Amino acid sequence: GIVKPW
Amino acid sequence: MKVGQDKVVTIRYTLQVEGEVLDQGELSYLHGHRNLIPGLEEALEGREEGEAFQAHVPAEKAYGATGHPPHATLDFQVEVVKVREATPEELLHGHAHPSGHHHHHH
Ligand SMILES: [Ca+2]
Ligand SMILES: [Ca+2]
Ligand SMILES: [Ca+2]
Ligand SMILES: [Ca+2]
Ligand SMILES: [Cl-]
Ligand code: NI
Repeated sequence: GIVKPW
Repeated sequence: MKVGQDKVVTIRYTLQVEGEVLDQGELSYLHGHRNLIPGLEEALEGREEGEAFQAHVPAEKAYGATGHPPHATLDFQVEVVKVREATPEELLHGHAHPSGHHHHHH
């Protein structure tokens, strides 16, 4: 999840 | 509806770094709450639902020197699939929720 981090 | 603060935005995307597809897919996010890569959100600002565009995000508007590669330019191909206003619950949680109702907290 690099675009929308956790 | 245009992408802007407190909109829940659904995007289809392909992410390339140095010409290699790293990740692609579809996701929804709450705009204006630092929930995306900063440079990407800036590129999405004001886009109309249905718009397709490319965005170059320099490492400084993303992962900088650490990366997650160092000093990489992120190459996004983006489709704005859906734009809607957030629910009160999404605004108070500060994130987008799945369409199905399910009251909860964190
Ligand atoms: Ca390609
Ligand atoms: Ca946030
Ligand atoms: Ca276009
Ligand atoms: Ca619509
Ligand atoms: Cl979100
Ligand atoms: Ni929640």
